[PDB]
Amino acid sequence: HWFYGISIGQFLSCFKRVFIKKSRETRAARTRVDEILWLLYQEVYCQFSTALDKKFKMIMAMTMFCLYKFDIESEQYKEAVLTMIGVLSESSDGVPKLTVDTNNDLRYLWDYVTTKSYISALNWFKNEFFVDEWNIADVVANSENNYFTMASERDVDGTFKLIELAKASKESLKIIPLGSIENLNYAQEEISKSKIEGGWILLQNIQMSLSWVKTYLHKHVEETKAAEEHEKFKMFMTCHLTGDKLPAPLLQRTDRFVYEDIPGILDTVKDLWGSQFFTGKISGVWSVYCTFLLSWFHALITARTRLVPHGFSKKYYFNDCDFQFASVYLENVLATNSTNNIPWAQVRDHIATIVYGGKIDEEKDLEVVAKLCAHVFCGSDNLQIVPGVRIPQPLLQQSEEEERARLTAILSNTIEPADSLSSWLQLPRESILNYERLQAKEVASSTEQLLQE
Amino acid sequence: KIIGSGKHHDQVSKFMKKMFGSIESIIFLEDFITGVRSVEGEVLNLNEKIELKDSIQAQEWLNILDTEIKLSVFTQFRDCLGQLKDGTDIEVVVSKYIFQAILLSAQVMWTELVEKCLQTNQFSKYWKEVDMKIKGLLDKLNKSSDNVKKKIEALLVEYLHFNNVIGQLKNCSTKEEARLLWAKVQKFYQKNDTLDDLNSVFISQSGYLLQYKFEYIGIPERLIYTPLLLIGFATLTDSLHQKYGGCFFGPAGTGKTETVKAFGQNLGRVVVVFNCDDSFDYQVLSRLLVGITQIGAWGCFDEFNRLDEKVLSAVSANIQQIQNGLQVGKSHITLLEEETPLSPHTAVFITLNPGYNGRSELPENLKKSFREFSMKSPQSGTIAEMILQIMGFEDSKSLASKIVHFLELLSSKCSSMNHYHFGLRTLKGVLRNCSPLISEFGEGEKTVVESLKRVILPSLGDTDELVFKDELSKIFDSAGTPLNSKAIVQCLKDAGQRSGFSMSEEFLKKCMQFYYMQKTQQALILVGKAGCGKTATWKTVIDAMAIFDGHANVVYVIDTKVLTKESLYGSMLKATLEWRDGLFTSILRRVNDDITGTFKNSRIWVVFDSDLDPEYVEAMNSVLDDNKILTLPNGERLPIPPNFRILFETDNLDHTTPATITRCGLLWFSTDVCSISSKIDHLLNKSYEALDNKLSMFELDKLKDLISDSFDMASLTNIFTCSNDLVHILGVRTFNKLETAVQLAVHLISSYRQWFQNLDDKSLKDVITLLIKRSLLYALAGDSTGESQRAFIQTINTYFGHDSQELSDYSTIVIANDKLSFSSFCSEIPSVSLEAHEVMRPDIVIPTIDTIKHEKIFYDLLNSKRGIILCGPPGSGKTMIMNNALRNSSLYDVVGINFSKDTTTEHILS
Ligand SMILES: Nc1ncnc2c1ncn2[C@@H]1O[C@H](COP(=O)(O)OP(=O)(O)OP(=O)(O)O)[C@@H](O)[C@H]1O
Ligand SMILES: Nc1ncnc2c1ncn2[C@@H]1O[C@H](COP(=O)(O)OP(=O)(O)O)[C@@H](O)[C@H]1O
Ligand SMILES: [Mg+2]
Repeated sequence: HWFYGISIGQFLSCFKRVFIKKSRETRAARTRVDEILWLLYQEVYCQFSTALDKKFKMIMAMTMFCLYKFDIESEQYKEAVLTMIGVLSESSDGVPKLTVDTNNDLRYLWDYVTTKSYISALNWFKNEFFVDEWNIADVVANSENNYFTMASERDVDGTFKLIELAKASKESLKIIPLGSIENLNYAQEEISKSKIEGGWILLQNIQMSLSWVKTYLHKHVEETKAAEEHEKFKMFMTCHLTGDKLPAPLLQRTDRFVYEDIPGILDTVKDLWGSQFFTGKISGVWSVYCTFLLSWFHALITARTRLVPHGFSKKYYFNDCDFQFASVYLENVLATNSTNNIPWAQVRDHIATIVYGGKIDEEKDLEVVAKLCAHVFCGSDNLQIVPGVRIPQPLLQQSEEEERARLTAILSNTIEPADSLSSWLQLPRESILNYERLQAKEVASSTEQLLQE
Repeated sequence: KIIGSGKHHDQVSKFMKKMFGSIESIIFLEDFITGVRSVEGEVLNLNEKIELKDSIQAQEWLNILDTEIKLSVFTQFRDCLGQLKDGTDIEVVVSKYIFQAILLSAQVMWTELVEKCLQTNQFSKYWKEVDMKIKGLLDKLNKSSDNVKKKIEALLVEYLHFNNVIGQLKNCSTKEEARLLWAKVQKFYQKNDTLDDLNSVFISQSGYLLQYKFEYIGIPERLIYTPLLLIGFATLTDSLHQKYGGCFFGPAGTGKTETVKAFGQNLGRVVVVFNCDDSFDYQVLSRLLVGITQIGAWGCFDEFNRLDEKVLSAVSANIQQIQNGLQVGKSHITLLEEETPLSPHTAVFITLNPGYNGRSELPENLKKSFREFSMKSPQSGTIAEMILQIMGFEDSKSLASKIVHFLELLSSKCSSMNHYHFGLRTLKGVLRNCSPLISEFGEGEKTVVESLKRVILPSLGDTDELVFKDELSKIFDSAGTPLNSKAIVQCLKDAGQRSGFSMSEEFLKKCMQFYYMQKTQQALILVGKAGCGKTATWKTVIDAMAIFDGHANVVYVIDTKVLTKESLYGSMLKATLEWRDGLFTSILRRVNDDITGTFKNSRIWVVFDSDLDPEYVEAMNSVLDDNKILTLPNGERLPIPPNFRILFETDNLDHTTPATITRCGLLWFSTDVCSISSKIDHLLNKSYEALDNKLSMFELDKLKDLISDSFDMASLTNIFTCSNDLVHILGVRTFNKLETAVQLAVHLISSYRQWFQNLDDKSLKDVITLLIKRSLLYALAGDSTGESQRAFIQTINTYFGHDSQELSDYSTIVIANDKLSFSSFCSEIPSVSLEAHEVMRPDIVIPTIDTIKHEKIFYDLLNSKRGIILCGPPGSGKTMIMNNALRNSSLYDVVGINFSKDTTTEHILS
């Protein structure tokens, strides 16, 4: 992948930190060489896994655990774990050479894998490093660089996380979105004055201005080695893993990491519902109720988008533009029509086909969106979107503020069950198990290929 | 040029098409402007004539005319609506007003009437009224002129949309469902209590309102209204309401750009279409973008996904600038390094085609300002019913359902094949071929049956024909019969028996299918393995039609793959700026330009007699389509006359695109059109007629009688079946070796005509039989190992009669001028000695039995005027045997070309 580039200098700095970091006395590995080797593995995983996404985090953890335990442990361990990864991959099958009372943790791993709990089996290797994965706080504080790239997918943006960090980190995060030539000139002035003033600056969505970055930002960051001699400022970049390929030298000069934090369905509902009234009310009570239902539907559709091909054949990124268009349509239909609910039948067919079904190009996914809309919008005085919540229709006095408070209360009362992806969404649990088995198979195949290479 | 044309004022009309997009000319008066006329041909008369003094600038009077045409269109619309409101037939008002005005008046009146009809829920009466209006328009279409016919067809399209919507509303069970359906349908309204007349009429869809700008649109190609089209309109109006642009993406040929253009026409706008990936310069596009922003027109980027990366980035930046200015509401946006006003009525649409990587999406900077939508091919049944309703078909719903069911049933039951395509395109082809058949038989079910039998049946294989017949019988209750049978069948029999061809049932069937297919189709494809009879079939049909109608025929047989694209279509000297005709365009110009020759009363045929590939046919796809024009990359755009017909003679379609197969009438030869003992007879007659010019009468009659009765198919059928048992190097089926056998036999018989007059009948019969055996052996098993040749010799001596002179491995007729007997001998084994200095010359050969036999057969094949192919391992002696056979003779001179991994065709000529 174009984002996972690694250089010799970064590796050598990470190894230097092994000695530089006089951390807590680790496990007694006899000779100092073994302890240094273990610390090297720990530091490499702790630093260089941030620049990777979840799947490659798992792949790195498993592969480096295999590399370490193919030397520390015995053959009865090596062939056991080799056949174990063969079992996890769906390409091979068999029983490992389980030596009783000799490889205990391998027996816990066997208990994990037989119970078909793939996620815990893959997190076992991460747990065996006994190291806490660096959050962005650790990366921004420890790394002695002024440039970071915050990559992710198109479904989640970590701008709020960076805002929360920098508000708690010494001053004034300053968001500078790109776009038209006005945005470009504003950004260049802002950076030229911020390298002197020292405030942390952020560059949302670098990708759309790729041609600009190839010409202005590239040579700038490559030449401004005196920025470290300027005031202590940090320049951040937000990109997309599926986006266009950033230039290699620009990416190599800056630090990189991948933001992997998918909020829960209830968390997304709460965030959207909170943000909707921040801009102020537009119409009466029914507009508020329809906006609440639209927030629930948007959260459900975005959550189901994550699963692929389960729920949806493709990862149709439903951004906020779809929500805005659906909200505008809801306001229009509730304004032209009357207070009664009669036009629900046309609220669905427009939302399920025109605003949220426009991007869809397969009939099965269109059917999925249509049935989701039918479930969410068709309701008669009591709506059960997920098996844990019931939404009563508005009152008779039509007190809008009380209705908004009641909707907030009914959001806060409920909690998300651990099996929400099977209960809150309509797809079955066996589908989720098949999805997890597929991803575990991919991880095992990739790590076996790497180990063989 | 316009600036310098400020005195004549008549040179602007050339550029009116470019600067207005819809009107092609300005109709002048002696000193006034008396109107305009569009590309389709239609006089829009301005209410207020424009005076043109000599001192006035072109800019000023063009500016006044720009508003005058829109005001005239609104005046026509208002007059037509006032006329139709005071109830009057559409037939009397079609002849008065332009298509756009009558269209908008009809749409507004339909909306007004159906609103109250939906209020009262009485749809039957208005449905019947609209049906009567449609029938009146249909019968007036037959009695329409060349200009009014397009207007009537477009009004039929819109009126059938009206009737479809009214019927769907009638079938709705509940008022809620009826209003749901009414919301999606694009309704039209006008404000009776407003000023600024040009903004009176607007359009409401899904609750969103769009103003109707009264720009003249002419009489455009109206798209058939389908429930997938109105979804496209709803998506476009949803995007336009929030000021977002409009993006379509989907498979090519789904009419994305045509859907955008139809949306523009319904709103009264002409959409400026920027065509991409046509070596389209960026500066001209930037100028067009500035014009779009300043005027307020709708700009559609056709095939936007194919552009150079730098050009794509620049144009995406410009589009983002325009869209940001529209969304914010700011005026005077900054582009082209200039601040220019931005009219708020501007809009940008994009159509993205699927690339090599599969799906194509917008650049990142545009994804935040464009609402993508996925286009699909329409449902077959809906537009099938719509087209059958376009024609005067009764029970059009039932006919369309039956046709669609039959097509799906065929696709499910018939054996899979590469050219078997029963999608929507096949349906549209069936309906288009059904259209002209209405003159012969009426608009019943049997017309559809005949069109299906004339389109689908020829393209089907042998085993699937029975499926076609029985499913046609069990789906369509009535099975028709074809007319014009006796005359053309007799003419085909005459034109075939005149050329020696055998009128078997299969050959006559294929000829009849080709004749019926060419009756309507313009581009023909004939597919079948080598030797089926494609050339024989189409030549026989050409001769039959020449004898029948009396029209002359001009045939241009061109091999496409021999000639490069520059030679076939036309080459341009980019370094000197001259365009060369090429081959196809030269013979097209000789048709259009010339009139002295018999070119109006004659049928022109261009037979591409070679394998076809997508690269060659994509340069003439416009010829294949309904445009019927050859679009050269640079030069005049040639119109093909009705007589000009393109045929494709090939043997496979493993590389031809589905579009070409669907557009072109396909005739598939699943089997040989004649049996073995009909091709043999045809070749025998073709050789007898050649010998006839250099022989006496009685001798020739006796000789041909002996040749005919000497062999019979009873004995030869076993030989032909046994020849397949032999292993053949460079294998060719015996149906193609028959030519070599017959030609060699006849030539060998003719070569000894001097020694036949004084020859006894028994010895003469033995000579003829032996020579026939020799020819049969060297044609059927002539490409065998050499021991299998002896096995075939034993087979030959077995299956023929036991009394005729047996053929041995070396039996040759040697004739001496001093004796009269045939004196057949074999195995000479000559001897020769040579000096030391002659040990290596390029012409020294030691004569052995193999060398003599090979030389004799090679020379006999050469004298038969047929090409030879010597196939053997390296060093076997093919070149040596040729050069020895031709060095002895003083009639042939050898030219040795040595082919390599790539020898271009001009190497042979050089
Ligand atoms: N009706 C017929 N009766 C007898 N012989 C026939 C008949 N039709 C065709 N033949 C024989 O079959 C031959 C087929 O020639 P033709 O050029 O039509 O073949 P084709 O299948 O189109 O192949 P090609 O690819 O070589 O052009 C004719 O030359 C003739 O010898
Ligand atoms: N009967 C023969 N007398 C003399 N030379 C022969 C005879 N048969 C085969 N050869 C040799 O076989 C070789 C075949 O050469 P050539 O004709 O160039 O091969 P090809 O026909 O495969 O191109 C000749 O060089 C010749 O010397
Ligand atoms: Mg032919």
